[PDB]
Amino acid sequence: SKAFDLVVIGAGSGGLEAGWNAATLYGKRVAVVDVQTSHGPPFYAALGGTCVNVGCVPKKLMVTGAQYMDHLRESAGFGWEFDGSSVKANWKKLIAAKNEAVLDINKSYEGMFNDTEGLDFFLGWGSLESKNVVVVRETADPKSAVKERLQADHILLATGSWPQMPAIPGIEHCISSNEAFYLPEPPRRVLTVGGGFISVEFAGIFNAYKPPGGKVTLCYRNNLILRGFDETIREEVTKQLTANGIEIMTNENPAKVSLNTDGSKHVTFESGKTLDVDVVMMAIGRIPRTNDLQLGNVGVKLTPKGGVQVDEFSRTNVPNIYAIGDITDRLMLTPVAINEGAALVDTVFGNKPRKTDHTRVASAVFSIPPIGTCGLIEEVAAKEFEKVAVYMSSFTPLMHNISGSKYKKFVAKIVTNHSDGTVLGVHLLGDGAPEIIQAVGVCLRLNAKISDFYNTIGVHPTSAEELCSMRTPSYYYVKGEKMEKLP
Amino acid sequence: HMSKAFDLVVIGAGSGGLEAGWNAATLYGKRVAVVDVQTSHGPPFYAALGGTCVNVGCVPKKLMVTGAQYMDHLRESAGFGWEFDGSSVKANWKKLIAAKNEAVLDINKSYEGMFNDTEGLDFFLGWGSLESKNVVVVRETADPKSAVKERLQADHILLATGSWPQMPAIPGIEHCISSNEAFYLPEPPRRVLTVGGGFISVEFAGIFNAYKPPGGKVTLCYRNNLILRGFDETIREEVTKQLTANGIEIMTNENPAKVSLNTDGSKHVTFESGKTLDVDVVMMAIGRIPRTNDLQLGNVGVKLTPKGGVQVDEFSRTNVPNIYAIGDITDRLMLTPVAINEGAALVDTVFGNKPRKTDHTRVASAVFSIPPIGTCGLIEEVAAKEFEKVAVYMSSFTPLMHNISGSKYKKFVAKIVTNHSDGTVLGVHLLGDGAPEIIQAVGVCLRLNAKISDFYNTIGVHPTSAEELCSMRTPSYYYVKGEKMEKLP
Ligand SMILES: Cc1cc2nc3c(=O)[nH]c(=O)nc-3n(C[C@H](O)[C@H](O)[C@H](O)COP(=O)(O)OP(=O)(O)OC[C@H]3O[C@@H](n4cnc5c(N)ncnc54)[C@H](O)[C@@H]3O)c2cc1C
Ligand SMILES: Cc1cc2nc3c(=O)[nH]c(=O)nc-3n(C[C@H](O)[C@H](O)[C@H](O)COP(=O)(O)OP(=O)(O)OC[C@H]3O[C@@H](n4cnc5c(N)ncnc54)[C@H](O)[C@@H]3O)c2cc1C
Ligand SMILES: [Br-]
Ligand SMILES: [Br-]
Ligand SMILES: [Br-]
Ligand code: NA
Repeated sequence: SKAFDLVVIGAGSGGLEAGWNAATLYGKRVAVVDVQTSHGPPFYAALGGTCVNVGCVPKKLMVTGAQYMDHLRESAGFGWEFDGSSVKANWKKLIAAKNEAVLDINKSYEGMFNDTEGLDFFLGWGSLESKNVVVVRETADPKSAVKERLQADHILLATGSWPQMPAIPGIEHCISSNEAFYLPEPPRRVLTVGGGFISVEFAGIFNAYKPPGGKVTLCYRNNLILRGFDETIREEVTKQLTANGIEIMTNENPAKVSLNTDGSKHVTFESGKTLDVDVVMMAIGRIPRTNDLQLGNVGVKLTPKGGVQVDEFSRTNVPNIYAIGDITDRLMLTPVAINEGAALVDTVFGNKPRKTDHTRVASAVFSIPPIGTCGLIEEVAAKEFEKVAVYMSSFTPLMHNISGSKYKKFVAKIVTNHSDGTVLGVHLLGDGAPEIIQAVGVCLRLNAKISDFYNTIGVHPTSAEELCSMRTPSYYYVKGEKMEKLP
Repeated sequence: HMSKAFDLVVIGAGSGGLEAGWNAATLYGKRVAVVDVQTSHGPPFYAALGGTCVNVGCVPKKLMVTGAQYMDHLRESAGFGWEFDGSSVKANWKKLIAAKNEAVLDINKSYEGMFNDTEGLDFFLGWGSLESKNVVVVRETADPKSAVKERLQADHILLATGSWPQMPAIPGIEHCISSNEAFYLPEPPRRVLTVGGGFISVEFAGIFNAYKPPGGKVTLCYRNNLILRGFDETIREEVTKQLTANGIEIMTNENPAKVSLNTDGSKHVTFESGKTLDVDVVMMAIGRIPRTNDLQLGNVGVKLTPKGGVQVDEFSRTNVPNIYAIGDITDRLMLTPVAINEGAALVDTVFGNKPRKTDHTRVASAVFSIPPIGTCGLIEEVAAKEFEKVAVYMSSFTPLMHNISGSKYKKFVAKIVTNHSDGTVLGVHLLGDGAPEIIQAVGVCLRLNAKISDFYNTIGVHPTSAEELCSMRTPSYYYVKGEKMEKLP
């Protein structure tokens, strides 16, 4: 039995930021619990969190790998010649390189714990025994053997989220992104289920690494993928994914999955349509990971949606117990979880309360081609402001007229409060969009106006300079209604 | 045949001249004439309708750098599992140039159509010069004795003829080319010396290095100790290493003294040190000078600076009331978006009743080296001369993807330079893939007087290189009244 200022359940993005800051900045005594010291089966996430182990870090590596299918083809337009029939994509090599990079990060976090005063790692499953006692056990079963009892002045819940699996017959024959990271072979035919960024990103990954004769299908239960993103970009990325060979089935939803005699999967949709694939990857959502924590022992209140309820300072209803990151079911992004954890520790252990700003958070989708975005989409702005202007620029860049990928239109949109020119949102589709958007996130914190963008001198030639060339709105929303001219 | 009269006559249909001309005609209803020497790209005069950027500048060079980047992509693809017959790879320079030529010519034709279509915006082909305060003469050649094609009466005259490569007066200079000729080489050189330490030499070194035939070698020489003067010194040193790591030989403290032809027709370069180098092409890229000689400025008394540019005030006005100058002819910042900004500001002031001067500070710009540079604002040694206390925030590391690609020499560098007395960001300097795209919105930030805390409070986009700009809270080191030191005293 051991005594700590702060015990963190979950060695993830937010949990490690909070623990390291509490220990090194404020000299506190910190314990951090996670169920696994390195990535992969059986529990997938591990020391470092979901992003490090089965998330942003490995998927970005795999999307980078998938982009070479485009680079090799497009090199031809610039004079590069080689034997195209000799090209093959070695998925096993990709997975091995990704595994080595992730494991290196796991080991680095191990040394961090070993090297840092007041920062201790405990392996196992943490749950709430009492208001000031975290118990660590051998498995997720609350009856498994106690390994540690950690008394804590402060408890931080930071267990992240988990893939949501729909309650359909045969759901057990589907995988999630967790298993996709470790497939022994690239699937020849795969269905990715869902319209969100994980489904879209993995569609592009599988599309590049598929063996000859392969086919990637993405299905989504409503009419247009990537809800919550700019509508122009949702339509365009649909078009550009299709142009690269991915089939988009909208208004379709699996009703059941069954096993074929050859090991493949027979999917039946609610519409009656059927599809045989080697892999069905469910990517319909991620839900807060709250079940193993025994929040009923202490009475931590959940929201109707299942997140741990928190105030703006990450405090639960139970004094001394806090929650940050995906478990609060708000913005499920690693930099947000990090920011929340740092704000929390500054509030609790320093003399300055700090709350995370969840507006104007820049983010990206590493689709091929990718999305970068920060701030409000125009239909959300139109409900908040009487007068909204949308500035739009959309064209295929010169290099893709030469590369032969003429379908790769770059889209740049700026959404303003037309009453005073304030930029409310910026939405980008095309090569470089995640890099372009970062400093736009800084601009939105300086209450940048559209005229601040267009009076800035461009860097030429770039895609980004499009953001500084838009003077005249393409159209407007007045009292919520879209119109080409002001009334 | 009668002369034609205009509110504004623009000499030079380039980046700045076309912005001014189009804006005056379409925004303010003025009658505009624009003069250029050629309607499409290439020899004999290289620049043409559209300007130096369009024809023999930013636009073609970026396409060629993009082509050159595939040498890296093809090799780096193997770390991610891509397999193909490496022995079959060839870089076909003739296809690259043919593709570039067709793209540039498409732009030429579209500008041709703009003039045909637009009321009050007329194009005249030939060589423009100043005869008097209100008459521009258009002649068949740069020779002021050549035949007169038109006389253009002008209430206002805009000088926007750009710049031209400078060639040193060494024996055998006739055996050398400039970037103009580089854009049209029939074959890629097996061995090439690029002379100069500035961005054009560095960028062409990268292009030639990727398209060189078997057994080729690219050498860049520079007469001083470190290439890319004016850029961040950490980045100057790193780009030197990364060019070297991709097989480019960088000769610093070396300068050609003479060039002669070997008996096989290759170029024998003797440096001032007595070193010798045999190459197939010597490309001089030691500077560009403003194109003033052919304008006959003596006819009206337009003053030049000691340097040679047309002297202008902050509003682009020469010492002659109704004669203005913008762009490279003013021999200042030679960048296409600065020329465009100056043109638009001038026209808003003269014809729009909305006076405006171009801000020449905090201009974002790029070098399309491999890998590239993006920068905006002051380098730290300049800031330390002006500010009592300067802080430097610095992140440098090989990104994870290049530990898998095999190009471990590709360190990404991000530096923020601040006035530490109040946190204001004075400059941001980037080296690495995507740096020119990242830096653009940084330029908007500096125009808004962003402080380091504005960057640090912004939540990162992960995983990106750009997010390093939003993760730096503690200075790596300082300058205190000019003196570099890890810690404040
Ligand atoms: C495929 C995929 C791709 C993503 N890509 C991106 C991206 O590009 N950018 C981005 O910003 N975000 C991305 N995300 C989201 C990002 O991964 C999460 O937002 C982030 O990891 C959440 O941080 P956190 O601190 O809430 O928890 P996590 O980082 O998930 O860490 C929670 C930890 O808790 C441990 N744990 C759980 N229960 C217990 C328990 N009872 N006891 C002990 N330990 C426990 C888990 O093992 C895990 O290590 C991606 C997610 C996925 C699934
Ligand atoms: C190799 C190279 C690469 C470059 N890359 C970049 C880059 O990536 N980014 C960037 O921002 N800048 C770049 N530049 C610089 C950019 O090209 C110039 O800054 C910009 O074009 C200058 O614009 P301007 O309006 O001053 O003149 P220009 O665009 O040069 O136009 C001047 C025009 O005047 C014409 N002309 C000259 N004399 C006469 C006359 N007597 N009568 C009639 N017409 C005449 C010329 O034919 C020419 O078309 C590059 C330059 C070079 C050489
Ligand atoms: Br929808
Ligand atoms: Br060739
Ligand atoms: Br700060
Ligand atoms: Na769905």
